[PDB]
Amino acid sequence: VPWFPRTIQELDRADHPGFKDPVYRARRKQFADIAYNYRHGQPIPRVEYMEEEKKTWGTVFKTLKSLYKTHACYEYNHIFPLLEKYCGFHEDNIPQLEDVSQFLQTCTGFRLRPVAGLLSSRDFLGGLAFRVFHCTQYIRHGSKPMYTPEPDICHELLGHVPLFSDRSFAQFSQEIGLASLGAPDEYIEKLATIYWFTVEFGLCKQGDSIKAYGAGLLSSFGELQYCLSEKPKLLPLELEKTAIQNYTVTEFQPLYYVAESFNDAKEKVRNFAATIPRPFSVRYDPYTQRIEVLDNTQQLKILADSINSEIGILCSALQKIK
Amino acid sequence: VPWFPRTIQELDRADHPGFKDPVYRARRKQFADIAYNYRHGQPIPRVEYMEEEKKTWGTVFKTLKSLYKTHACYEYNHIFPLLEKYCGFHEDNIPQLEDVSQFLQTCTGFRLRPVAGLLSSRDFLGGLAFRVFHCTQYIRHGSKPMYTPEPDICHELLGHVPLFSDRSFAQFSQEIGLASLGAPDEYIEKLATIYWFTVEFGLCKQGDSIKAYGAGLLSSFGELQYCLSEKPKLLPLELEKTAIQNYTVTEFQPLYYVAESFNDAKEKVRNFAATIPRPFSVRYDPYTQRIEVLDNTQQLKILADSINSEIGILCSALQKIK
Amino acid sequence: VPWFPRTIQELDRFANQILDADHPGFKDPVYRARRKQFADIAYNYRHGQPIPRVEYMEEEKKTWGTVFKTLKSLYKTHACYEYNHIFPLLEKYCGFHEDNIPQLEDVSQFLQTCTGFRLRPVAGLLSSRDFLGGLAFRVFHCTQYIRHGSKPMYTPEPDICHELLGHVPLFSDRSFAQFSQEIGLASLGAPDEYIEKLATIYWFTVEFGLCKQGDSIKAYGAGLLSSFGELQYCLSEKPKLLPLELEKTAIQNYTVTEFQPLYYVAESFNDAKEKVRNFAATIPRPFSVRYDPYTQRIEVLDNTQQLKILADSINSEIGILCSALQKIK
Amino acid sequence: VPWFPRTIQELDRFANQILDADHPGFKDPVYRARRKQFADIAYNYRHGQPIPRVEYMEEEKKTWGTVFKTLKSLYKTHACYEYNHIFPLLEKYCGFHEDNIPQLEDVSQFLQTCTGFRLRPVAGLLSSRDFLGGLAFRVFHCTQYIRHGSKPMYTPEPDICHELLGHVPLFSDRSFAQFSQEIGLASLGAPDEYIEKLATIYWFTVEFGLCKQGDSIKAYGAGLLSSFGELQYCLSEKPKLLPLELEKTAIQNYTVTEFQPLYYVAESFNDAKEKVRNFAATIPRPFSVRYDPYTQRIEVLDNTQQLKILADSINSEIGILCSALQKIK
Ligand SMILES: [Fe+3]
Ligand SMILES: [Fe+3]
Ligand SMILES: [Fe+3]
Ligand SMILES: [Fe+3]
Repeated sequence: VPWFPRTIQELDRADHPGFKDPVYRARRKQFADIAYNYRHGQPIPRVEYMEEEKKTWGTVFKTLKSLYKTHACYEYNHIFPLLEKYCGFHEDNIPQLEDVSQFLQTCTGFRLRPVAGLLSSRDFLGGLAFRVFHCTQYIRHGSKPMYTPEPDICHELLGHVPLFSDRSFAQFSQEIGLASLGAPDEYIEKLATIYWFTVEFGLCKQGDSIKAYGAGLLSSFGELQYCLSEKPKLLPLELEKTAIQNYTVTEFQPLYYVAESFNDAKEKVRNFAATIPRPFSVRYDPYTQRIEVLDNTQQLKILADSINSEIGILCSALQKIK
Repeated sequence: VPWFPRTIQELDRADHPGFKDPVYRARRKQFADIAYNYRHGQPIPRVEYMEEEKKTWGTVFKTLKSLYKTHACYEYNHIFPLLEKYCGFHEDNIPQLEDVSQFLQTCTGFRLRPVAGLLSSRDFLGGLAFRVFHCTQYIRHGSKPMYTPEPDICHELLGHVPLFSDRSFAQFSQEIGLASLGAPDEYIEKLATIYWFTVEFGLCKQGDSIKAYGAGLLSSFGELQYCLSEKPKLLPLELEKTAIQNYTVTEFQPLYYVAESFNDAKEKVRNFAATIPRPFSVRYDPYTQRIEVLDNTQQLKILADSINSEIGILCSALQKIK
Repeated sequence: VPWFPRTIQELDRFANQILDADHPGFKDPVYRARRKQFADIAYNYRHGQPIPRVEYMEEEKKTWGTVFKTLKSLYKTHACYEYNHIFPLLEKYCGFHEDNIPQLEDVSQFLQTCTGFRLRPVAGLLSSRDFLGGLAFRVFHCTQYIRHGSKPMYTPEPDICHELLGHVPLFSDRSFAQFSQEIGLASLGAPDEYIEKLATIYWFTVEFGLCKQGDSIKAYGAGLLSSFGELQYCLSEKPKLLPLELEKTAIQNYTVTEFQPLYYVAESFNDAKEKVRNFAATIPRPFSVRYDPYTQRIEVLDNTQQLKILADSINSEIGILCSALQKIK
Repeated sequence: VPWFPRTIQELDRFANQILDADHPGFKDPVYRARRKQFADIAYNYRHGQPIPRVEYMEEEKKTWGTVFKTLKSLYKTHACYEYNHIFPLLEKYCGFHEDNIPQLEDVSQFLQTCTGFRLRPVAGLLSSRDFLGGLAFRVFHCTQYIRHGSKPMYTPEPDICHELLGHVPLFSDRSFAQFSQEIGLASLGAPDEYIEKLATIYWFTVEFGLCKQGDSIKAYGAGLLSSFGELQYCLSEKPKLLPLELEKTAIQNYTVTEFQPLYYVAESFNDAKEKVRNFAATIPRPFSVRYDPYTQRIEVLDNTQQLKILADSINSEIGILCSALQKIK
């Protein structure tokens, strides 16, 4: 059985544009080092971004800000003015992670964590189990401010973050994290694939119309308008046949699974999670910020107690709503 | 309706022996100031205790260490060697709050908070709703190392702390905290009274025999042996007739309500909690560390979701235990 | 583990056929052979067939009316609501009048449409385990006979008056039936100590219990309602009332021939039913029972699978509670 | 809101009395008046009384055996387990033999002891709302008549063969009954759109559904089991199977006179029952229903009080789940 983090602190474990740039290069190595030195508990170090960078930020912050009220989903359009008014979300200044993290935490409890560059799906997903998002502090090269070969502070901030501010989305994400914990490769890859057609390139239901909630969609200008058109062949979010689906990395996907809601996708996920054959069950304890392995009979005595009291609340509340 | 904290950070709101001592006096004012300056989030400041103090600590740490395996309850005798081996619980050194707090947090999530001196039952109990204990950093005067007119670092550390390390006890305490939130004076006082015959001077059930789990009992040498004898008239922990019970402050209580268990007392407490007439219901969110007022229909949609997923875990787990 | 009925028809073992001077009428050769006549009816009664009717005698019909009159006055006064509500329906339907003794087949047939409780003629008396066992099927073991006319204000044991003007009216109430049944399902295979404990509870509840009707207290106990002297006594300020707390109620020791100073006050029958549901879980049983009203059959579960069963049940109910919330905005 | 039966006896409104050339036997004056004979039985049938028996004719008994023989061979092969299990009991008990047509009173009386499902003779056909409504009481509206002997391998509608050698065996299974009943409780007062949706589900499940038996697939559909030609067709690799997903199954449009390329594969009846429980919550109803097998009565709840009811139910079950854990160490 694959190894997985039990504690939150246990997470401590040329075609590229700008490859010829000695500065940007050493700059991106500067950011990575920050990551390698970052240990949970301490505030995310702040950085003094450069204009050549701040320009690229505003070039994307302007190009996308127009298509959000249009193509972006509600939960996005709702939180944005709060992100702008609070975490310094403006085309003239790049938002500081410590702020966004500190912010997201009060919304859902999701904290940010600076990742060197990239990491396994098992590792990425594992962070979600603790409502921890591994974010990139760096930024794409100014050469092509409309394209990134991988996640940059724009994709993470103007794509992922706004969704992680939504109550229903967080639990949903966390589910996948709890699922991936100790899951066999085949399923790990399957979840990643789901994570794609959902978190990265997913489309939600807003009444009759369809909106874009995918992080890869929201941060990408060209696909934001493409996924909303009548060119791609939409399908229902069915985790069963969605995990099998093969996709391209460098280009647009003709398939975009339409989820009813995050609260709803959550259930097919839990299902896909129940599908995950694990020799046990795990539960996250937000108080001890530990991961509880449910295998013992006394381990269940306490989860039972947790629920028992919580419903007792749900009842008393309900009893008072005549 | 009385005002109560919604956020954890909202908690930011001559007969005495040593009264003639100008030093100890200004010393205890030194400790209090620490409290007044302490704001949530920052580590509890450490202090260099004096020998005249360290002597009094060891005089109590020795006198009581003998009667614990005897009169103290199991959960106490179990955690002690861990407190001694970890938070520096030795007669030669006074334990630092930042350590104990940091410790207790990993056990149940209970964090310590330095309180100036004393505070209302409503305020004290209110802290419990966030699994926050208001502790005294100071110590009794060396004149009479076997008596304290109020809580000192000995009563809090060698009386309360060990119980707050127990999983079942924490939820129990928290219940009272959640109960007291916005509760009318009459009930606030009633809860305090319960808190007494339970947390302060309560006796538990350990098979057939009776043990002492009360904080006031464990920190007090004279009553530790008295409550265990056949002189007081024991009664069952019945929150209904326990809240009415009137008690003395300066002396021993002939009445000591015997609770089956903390997991058990918890239910009569919840009951006594259900007795508390509040125009609503509140729920604590460990992720956003906020206090949720359940009054809206959408407020329940989410609590329902929390439970739904948690049982789904309880089921999957159970399903795997044939 | 004691033997218990799995099917409703298995109660035919209680009244198989095979297997006291101080009593008023002991010297009466007629009443004697009369009460043996009634018992025989019981021994011959098998589930499924209608309860045989009987032509009661005047010496009996007089005793019936002597009790039907003495108590009819104190019911709207001391008796509980659920009683005062159903009575006019019992009177208007099952022939509840001081001039005629009600026929069991009628009462049974009646009670069945109200809650599903059917009556069953019992020879005389039976173990608490056997009695309670019938409740698990919503079956009440009733006496077809009647006390001796010598003392029409006293009975040393259950007679058609105690059963009809005491138990029956309560078994017509929806909440009370499930409650009773709980005890029945509890007693199924329960160890003696707990069987006796339940009986004791059954007493301070079904037999001599007092309920809550707003602020005041009413009598709902079957032994109270059928007894004139205690009906007015339990309602006075002489006995020391206590709360219905099954924990310390089962320990309580009581007298059989006289009045009890203790009368546990239950909030409601709906309230107590729960106090019994859990108490059952607190009962040492290498299994768990489950009644199926569709097949009138009891199912015996293994604590482990019983565990799993609860899990699924909860997991289900909650999701629906989730969906319910969604549409209600 | 459409009218629905509150009591089991209220189904007497379905077969009140008041309120096609292509058919084989349309030109037959005897068979015609014979089938009108059967219908009249229905119109005169009131709940509670035993289903009248009939002396079937040889021209009929031949058609019965022609179907009882043709299908008896493909059951152990294509039919589902629950079917192959109960059959020898149906044969050994309700007179299921090619030489004699089984009497409804027997089958009904039988099914009742298995799950509680009672049969009810229906004139001919009835609305989906009415049909489903019977299921809420575990009551099946069955046809007493039989197809015309001209074509003993085809019926334009349900006949005593389809009902007995197709539906009945499934209604003998514990899990299937509750499942069916769910739909019945669902349809109670449900708006047309959903009524039709349920019917459609009822089709791809009860009528033409396929279950899961390990790795292989078996036929449990009533329309499949009674039809020889489709029994072997649904089991082959010609139709495009899909998972039982009530969401996209209700939308699915099907043909009436011919074979369906789609046959939704359900894991189990116990599995589907849930897919129906929740689907009911997802149904727009200014109320919620609740069946009481003890009084054979439906109770209509107000979403709000229904909410509260769920809360208490959950809150209760969990505490017991708590106590259960304690004793099991
Ligand atoms: Fe991403
Ligand atoms: Fe204290
Ligand atoms: Fe009695
Ligand atoms: Fe059919």
